[PDB]
Order: sequence, then C-alpha cells, then structure tokens
Amino acid sequence: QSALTQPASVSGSPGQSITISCTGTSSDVGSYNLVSWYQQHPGKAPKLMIYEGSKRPSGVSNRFSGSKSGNTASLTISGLQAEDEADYYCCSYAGSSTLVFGGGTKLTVLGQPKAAPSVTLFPPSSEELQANKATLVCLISDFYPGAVTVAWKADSSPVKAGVETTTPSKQSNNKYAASSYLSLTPEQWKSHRSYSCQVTHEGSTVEKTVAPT
Amino acid sequence: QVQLVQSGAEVKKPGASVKVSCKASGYTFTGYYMHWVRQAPGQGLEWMGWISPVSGGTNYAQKFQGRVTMTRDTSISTAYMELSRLRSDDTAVYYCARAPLFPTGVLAGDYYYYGMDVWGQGTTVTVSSASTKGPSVFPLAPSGGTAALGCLVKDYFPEPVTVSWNSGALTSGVHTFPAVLQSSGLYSLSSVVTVPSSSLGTQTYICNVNHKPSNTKVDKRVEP
Repeated sequence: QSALTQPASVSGSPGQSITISCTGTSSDVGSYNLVSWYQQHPGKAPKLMIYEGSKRPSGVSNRFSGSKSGNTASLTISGLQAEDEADYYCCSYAGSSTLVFGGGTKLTVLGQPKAAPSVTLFPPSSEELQANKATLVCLISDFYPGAVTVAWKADSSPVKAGVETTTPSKQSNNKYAASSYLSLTPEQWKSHRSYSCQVTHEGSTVEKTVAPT
Repeated sequence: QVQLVQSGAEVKKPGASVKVSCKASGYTFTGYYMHWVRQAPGQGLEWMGWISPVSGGTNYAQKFQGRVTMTRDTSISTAYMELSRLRSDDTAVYYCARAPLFPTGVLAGDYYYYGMDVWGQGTTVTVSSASTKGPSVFPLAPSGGTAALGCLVKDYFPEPVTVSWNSGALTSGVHTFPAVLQSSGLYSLSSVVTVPSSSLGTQTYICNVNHKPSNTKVDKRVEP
C-alpha cells in the first residue's frame, strides 16, 4: 500500500510534551500492532525508538511512548530536551509482505535564538577572468532559523539566469549556512557598474555589492 | 560488537546497475530479515524490500519490481542489493537494517518484532550523466579589523573534494561550504577564512584542494 501520513513539522518548548501522528489505512496501522518509530539525526542512520506500537527497546528514554487510535499511531515525547530535535519516521507492516514508512516529521525544539545571516560577496578573480569565465560568490553563514532566499541584481536589474543556490546546511554551531553563485561572461561583468547579492531571512534582507575596479 | 558494515560510495551513469553489500558482525545472521531502505537527498525514508537469509526468498515494493535483486551469502554473513537500469532519481543513501524473523523462540531474546534496531552506516549512490572532471581553483582575494579571503573550487565531478589551509596549520576562522550542484551536472564549492586584516601584508594563505577521483591536487596562494 501507500505512504503513511505524518505532519511535516511539529514544535514545542523545552520541558513540554509533544505528540507526532501517523495515519495509515485499515489494512496496515488499523489491522496490525506492528508500528515502529525512528529518530534520525543529521547524517546518522535512523535509531529505533518504539516497536510494536508502544514498546521501547532497552536503553531508550522512557520519555518516549507509543499509542494508537483507529488508523492513526502516535509518538508522544514528554519533557522535551534540545537533543530530541530530529526527524521522526513511523513505519508499519503494510500487509502483502511489505513495510511502509511515513513521510517523516521534523521536530524543532523552540528557544534557540534567532540570528541574521552574515553575507560575504566575492567578485570574479583576475585569474578566472583571464581564463574567459566569471563567477560571483555569495557566502551566507550564521543564520537561524535555517531558511533564506537569495536574489541577484545587475545594477538594479533582477537576474535569474546563471544563478545556482544551495539548500541551507547546519553548521557545527547549530546555525545554518548556504551559498549562491552567479555565472557571467566577462563581458557581462565588465559592463554593469555593479552586481548585488541580496539575502532575505525572516523578512529582513542583507545586501552586498561588488563592482569592476 | 553488533554491527552492519556496508560497502563504499558509488558513482554510476544512467542505465548502469549498482551492487551494494552489507556484512553483519556479532549476531546470528540467519535469525533476522535483512531490510533495504533508501533516502534521497533531503527526502524521507523509503522501504525497498527484504530478504530472508534462511531461504533467500525476498519481497520488494511494487515500484522496484524487475529492477532490484536481493541475494545473500550466509557463509560470510553478507547481504547484497543490486539495482539495475539506474536513473537519476535513484541517487540516494542506501541502508540495510535487520529485523527478527520470529516474534519469539526457545532462545530468550529481544525479539523487536518488525522493529529495525541495527542499521548499516549507509552507502551513497550517485547517478549522473556527468563525467569525471577535476576542479579549477581560483583565489578569492581579500579587499571592521578582520578580512575574509577564500578559494573557489569550480566545476568538478564527482564528490568529494577536501580543502585545508596551509597544509593543516590553519583551522581558526575556516568555513568550507557544502558544494552546489549546477545544472551542468558539475559541482562547485567555496572555502572562506576570516583573518585579522593586519596579518594580510605579512602572512601567507594557501588553500589545499584535493580531488582524488581526478588526481587533482592544487595549493592556491591567495594574496591581496
């Protein structure tokens, strides 16, 4: 059968309980007591937290519990701690000798302070220009929460072509980082008075400008 | 020392096939299903199928039918997963994980029935029409009391690239960014150092770029 349905995200504050839901159909979640739950931290393999709906593997915090009502299983986490921040997946035997995962839920634990991004913008190097190519590099770091939009401008004119932008990635200090690159002919670069990288984070924008000189 | 150890990262062209292996250590191989689960970049977990080590029987999600071949070799406690006619959306991390064949038995045991309690470390599989290519390395020259300089590692395939500064001597203020994947199929990354602007006229900064798949190793001096 098809994927199980989970909320895209849930959040709570340190010390609270939160509950994550997992809706299937009558022929899987509703027919078997075989739901398992997984916690996945960035770059790690999933970790089994609950199996058979409500049992915990040995060594797994009793703050984690499982339950079910009709076709919807639930993971409840009590006394939220910062390390509980992760993606959570439910999984069920689906019948037909098949298992199926839910789409996963990102659990964010609030209270982590907001931080505007630092933006550094580099013009194309004289080395690259002397090989008849041109790249602008906009580096974006130290922002939280981890979503930014990057727009580019030539003088004051929006620029969509030749823009490549990464998704944000957690850095070791738990803030986020991203980068954006604008490819240009050297002609295009030498002909406008300036280029700008504008980064928007939470409705506020930081802008850096460079100029052929 | 209970563990699953998977084979190393793979890079394949569309239409090829890939064979991932998974060696079990520290437990009775023949007592557990071996499940295979994959995860595309940024995406959720997706169950692929299971193999029984006792019989070699297997089942798999209907969308992998005729494309996935799971086998095992019980004498070396090793499971194998082969995905053929690869396509770019098969790019993902592939995991194996065990679950028990039985919900109980005469041996006492955990019997975490339908719970996947031990996982391999994952195998990265990259499917792309791009061809191996080393990067061009360009200096990003420095222009309140601190300055930023860096290196642009431009247009390479495949991952990974490693960057250090001054042969390892310099880590303070270094930020190496994750690569962007361009529409051309090639990657680009940047590494930036924040440095006291006073040191600029006196100390040297050299980024060391190493791209093993192309034999490219470059030490680029970055000056004012």
